[PDB]
Amino acid sequence: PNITNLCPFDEVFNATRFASVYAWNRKRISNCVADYSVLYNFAPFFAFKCYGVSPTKLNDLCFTNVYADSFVIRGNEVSQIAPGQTGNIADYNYKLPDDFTGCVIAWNSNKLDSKVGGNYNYLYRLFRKSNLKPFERDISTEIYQAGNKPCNGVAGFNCYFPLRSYGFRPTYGVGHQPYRVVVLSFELLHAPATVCGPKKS
Amino acid sequence: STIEEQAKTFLDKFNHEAEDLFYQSSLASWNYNTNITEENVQNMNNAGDKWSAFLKEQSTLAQMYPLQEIQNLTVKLQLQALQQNGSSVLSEDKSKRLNTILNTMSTIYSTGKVCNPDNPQECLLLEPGLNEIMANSLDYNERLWAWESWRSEVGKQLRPLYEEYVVLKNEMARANHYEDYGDYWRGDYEVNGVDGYDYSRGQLIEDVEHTFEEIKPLYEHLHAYVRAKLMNAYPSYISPIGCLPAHLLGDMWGRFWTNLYSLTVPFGQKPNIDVTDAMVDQAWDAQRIFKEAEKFFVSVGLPNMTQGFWENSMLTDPGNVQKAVCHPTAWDLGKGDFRILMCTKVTMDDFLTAHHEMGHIQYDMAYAAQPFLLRNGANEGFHEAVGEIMSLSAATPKHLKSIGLLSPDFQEDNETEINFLLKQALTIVGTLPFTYMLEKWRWMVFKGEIPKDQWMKKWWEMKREIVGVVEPVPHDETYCDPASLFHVSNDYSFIRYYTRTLYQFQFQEALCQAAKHEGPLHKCDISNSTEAGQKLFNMLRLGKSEPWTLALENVVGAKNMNVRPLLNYFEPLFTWLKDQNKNSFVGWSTDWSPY
Ligand SMILES: *[C@@H]1O[C@H](CO)[C@@H](O)[C@H](O)[C@H]1NC(C)=O
Ligand SMILES: *[C@@H]1O[C@H](CO)[C@@H](O)[C@H](O)[C@H]1NC(C)=O
Ligand SMILES: *[C@@H]1O[C@H](CO)[C@@H](O)[C@H](O)[C@H]1NC(C)=O
Ligand SMILES: *[C@@H]1O[C@H](CO)[C@@H](O)[C@H](O)[C@H]1NC(C)=O
Ligand SMILES: *[C@@H]1O[C@H](CO)[C@@H](O)[C@H](O)[C@H]1NC(C)=O
Ligand SMILES: *[C@@H]1O[C@H](CO)[C@@H](O)[C@H](O)[C@H]1NC(C)=O
Ligand SMILES: *[C@@H]1O[C@H](CO)[C@@H](O)[C@H](O)[C@H]1NC(C)=O
Repeated sequence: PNITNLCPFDEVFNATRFASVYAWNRKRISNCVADYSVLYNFAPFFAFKCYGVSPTKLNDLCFTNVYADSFVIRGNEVSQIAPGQTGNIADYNYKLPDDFTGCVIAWNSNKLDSKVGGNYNYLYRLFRKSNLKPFERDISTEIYQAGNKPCNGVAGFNCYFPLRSYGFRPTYGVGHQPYRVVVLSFELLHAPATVCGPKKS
Repeated sequence: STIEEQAKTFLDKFNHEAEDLFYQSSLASWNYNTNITEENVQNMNNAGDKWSAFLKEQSTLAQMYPLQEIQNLTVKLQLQALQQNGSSVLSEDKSKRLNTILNTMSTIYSTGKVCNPDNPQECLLLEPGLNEIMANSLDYNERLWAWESWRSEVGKQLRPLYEEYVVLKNEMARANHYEDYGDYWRGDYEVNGVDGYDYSRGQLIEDVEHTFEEIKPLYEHLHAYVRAKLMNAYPSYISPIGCLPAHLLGDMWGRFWTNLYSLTVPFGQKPNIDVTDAMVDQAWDAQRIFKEAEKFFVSVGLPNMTQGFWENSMLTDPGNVQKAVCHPTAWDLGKGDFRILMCTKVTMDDFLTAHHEMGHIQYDMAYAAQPFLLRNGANEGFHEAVGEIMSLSAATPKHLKSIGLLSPDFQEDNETEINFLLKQALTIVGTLPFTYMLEKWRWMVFKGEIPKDQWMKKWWEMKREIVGVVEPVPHDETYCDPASLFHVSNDYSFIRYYTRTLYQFQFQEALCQAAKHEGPLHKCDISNSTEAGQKLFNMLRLGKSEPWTLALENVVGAKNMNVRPLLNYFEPLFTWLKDQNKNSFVGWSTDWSPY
């Protein structure tokens, strides 16, 4: 069987523009052949930690849908993209379930996401009433009511705007440089699994 | 829902905005300091203005949270730091007058030019020429002319300014629920709310007194020895029973005695431990000097330098075309950015200074995990103390033989140890009575213990009684003799040097017992000892989150200032000074018998 119709991992990993972690981008991947060779080949990756499946046997065990979640965070928070973790990103921006089957990939992106004036186009949610459920997004810009008085839509004392900017600059320390993260989540359903890796003969 | 959770959320928002604005301010200040150009000046001014306005509005929003219902110590500490009014408590007219007074004191001190009468075509400034004529000249009347002329001119132009300054600062402190401005300065050491580690503002003075009472015998012997050597320099002017003449102390003010090493050398025949020739023979560039300092810091177990440190620091003077500030400064810009501004020369002094500033950077690096408003030393002494211990360890003959600067066939006899310890004593023990005297005079003048028309008479008397230095001629109230120093004229706390000096040797003993050093304290090196680095890093990681008493208990196992490490450091020099002061008279009289 010849190999064709590869899954669009170039679209996710090599995108010119990633998303903020509060509005993290999710792309579904189906009805194609997914080869994980290209990802392993790529050297700059800071974390390639995988959960529930081995990285070596990605190409043979196959799944029904593959979700690629792309966002940008700061280096110190890359540890928060894992099951069972807490922080601003885990509680309010991007939550993984405790039974997460998939991989997390992160790499440094100074040359693409850092500006000398400061890149103010990457945002994160700092305040939220309750923790996020797994695989949930919140793109609401409602004023966070931290006190007892109603905010009435206007910020001020005890009423803060929840979205704060990741002001990335190239001279930051390694814990604060922009890191691009792609989370691959694999799921199996009752439908026939149509995302399967290459075959050899 | 409660006040404490509101305070925590407010502090989170403040921490994010503060770190961004602080980074912009620090980057603009760095761009001015490494590149002195007018657009950089206005950029630094604009960023500083936005930072000051930001702290003004955040303190205004921060004072809406009362502290009596907050039980978490870290949140309470951050809110206490944030809610300080500063100079904002006054009226706008009085605040503007106070800033005008501080600015004009700064301009008078910076641009103070004093020169010879009858030759006014050009005149000499303090920093290029007066320092050289005070440190290098051996002529009595020349030093007398420079000393009297500078103090006369600066005192007459600064005395009413200080007269208004003490009243305005006293009103500022009393409006801020402090007893006096001295109490406001002593508030840096105040610890409240922690059981067993409580430290009062009022206690510091007796603690300083309690330490100085044990400083006093060693200093007396050193004073006697220095006096004897100055008798060799000046035959008839100095009395055996009296104090030292003020303009013979090697500096403009008598703060440091380190310029007297040539006159007061114990053994002139013995060579020094200067390794500059070894650096120039082996072509040690500034980059490799900092690499050697980094190797020292990874030997003790501390983390190595960041990549951004090597990329962004300017460790060499750039050239004639680009002007930069040559002062050695360690910069913590925030957001993981650490830099050193240093115009390095290939000398042993710059090598030791590089170790000192990298110690500053390591101290800044360790508390990066802390919240923004707690990213400082536990008190004002710790930050300089942790750099001075590195300067102590790097200057040892063992460390210089380890890294190849000093030959393995170098003989370390007792005579070179005595002269090295005397150089260290002139730098360290010499400044302690001057520092304690100056701070105690400032504390009483802020307290109102000293009457307004009795300042100079009191000050000189204490210089006779504490420092053992006599004035050349009597000075009336037309002079302002304290104000000739940089720190007092520009509103700086001065007790940090005394506390830093004590904490330096306390930390040195704690690290040397941690590293299992079996000899005298001055020979000790903390290199190749991971446990000593861990013991120090336990204090470094805390920052300002814990009381300074608790950090001191973490390092030395004591919660209070101790003078025993300092006297233990200078013990062989103390025995030697006791040996050679048999013929001379130890101690001084307050009479004007020398002059
Ligand atoms: C992205 O671009 C690089 C550039 O050579 C290429 O090697 C790589 O295969 C591309 N795709 C991914 C997923 O990295
Ligand atoms: C220093 O400032 C001048 C201003 O004219 C500029 O031309 C130069 O590039 C600056 N130096 C650096 C290293 O950026
Ligand atoms: C104080 O607050 C910090 C977070 O702001 C928390 O980690 C710490 O446990 C609190 N301390 C106490 C005693 O509750
Ligand atoms: C700061 O000054 C304001 C102005 O009156 C005052 O209400 C407030 O209590 C002061 N804060 C402190 C800590 O003294
Ligand atoms: C600091 O040390 C670590 C290991 O100790 C090393 O991987 C790293 O490259 C060092 N930093 C630099 C700038 O070489
Ligand atoms: C150094 O030690 C020798 C050994 O006996 C002794 O004779 C000499 O007096 C000592 N000198 C000093 C300055 O301690
Ligand atoms: C510290 O360790 C290095 C590497 O083992 C060694 O070369 C050096 O001599 C040691 N320092 C001392 C003072 O022994």
